Amino acid sequence: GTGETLGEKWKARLNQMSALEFYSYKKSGITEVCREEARRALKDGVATGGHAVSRGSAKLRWLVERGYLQPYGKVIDLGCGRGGWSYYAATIRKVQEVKGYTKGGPGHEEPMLVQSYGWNIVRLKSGVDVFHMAAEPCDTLLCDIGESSSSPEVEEARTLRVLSMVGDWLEKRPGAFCIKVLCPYTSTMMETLERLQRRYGGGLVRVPLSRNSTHEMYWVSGAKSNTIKSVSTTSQLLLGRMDGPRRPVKYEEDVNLGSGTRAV
Ligand SMILES: C[S@@+](CC[C@H](N)C(=O)[O-])C[C@H]1O[C@@H](n2cnc3c(N)ncnc32)[C@H](O)[C@@H]1O
Ligand SMILES: [Cl-]
Repeated sequence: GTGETLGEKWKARLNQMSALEFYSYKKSGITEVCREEARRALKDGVATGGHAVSRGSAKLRWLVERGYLQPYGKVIDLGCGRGGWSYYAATIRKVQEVKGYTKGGPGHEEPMLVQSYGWNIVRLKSGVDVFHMAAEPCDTLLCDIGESSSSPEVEEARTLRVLSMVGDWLEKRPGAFCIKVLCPYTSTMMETLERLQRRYGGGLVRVPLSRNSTHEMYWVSGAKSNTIKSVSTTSQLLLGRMDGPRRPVKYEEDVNLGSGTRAV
């Protein structure tokens, strides 16, 4: 083999940054949705204003509007948290049912109950560890699990744990999927992702709403990405942002998910 990858170099540089450098680096040049209004409304109990429950709805919007993902049918959302991906999925015409599962509890996000469009086809279940749930068939499989660590070895071990669990769900044959890959950047991870692409298809995409402090990419059924090239391009973007001036954030309006129930 050839030793340290570009993403491993990125992680080592990230760990050596001072806190002041990290503070400016983490958002340099990223895209960000404005959330102050949504958070205030949600704090006020507004359920019909179209507000997204988290920044996650915008991440899924980015993938869907570009054709990386075409959700349909029964959607299962593993690690749904407050529900940003589940509520976004429920607004999509071809989606018919959304079931989110999340752990909840101290230090973890609980599902939030709002009345964005299609809320009546969404069921969010807390108190569920998806690593100990039997996999079920679905049409679209979503998973946004993976806890960051300063150790790249820990990030790799955590990502392999996520992907092994997701493989049990992929074996039930959904036609669409979107899976967070916390660590795509070690040699073991790139080999694993190539194997997974051969069996299940799809490819990796970097969402520009991700912060520069994580190398996360999304494995989606509609990408046709060379694993090594897509990971390397992302490592180069993240490394390049470690040099030179702070780049401005590209602010965007957050997703508005509307209101009202869906008919059947
Ligand atoms: C990145 S957040 C997901 C955000 C979500 N996609 C959204 O748009 O709001 C990942 C969620 O997975 C949950 N989680 C982590 N491990 C879990 C597990 N083993 N079982 C179920 N949920 C888990 C975390 O508590 C967290 O709320
Ligand atoms: Cl997580």
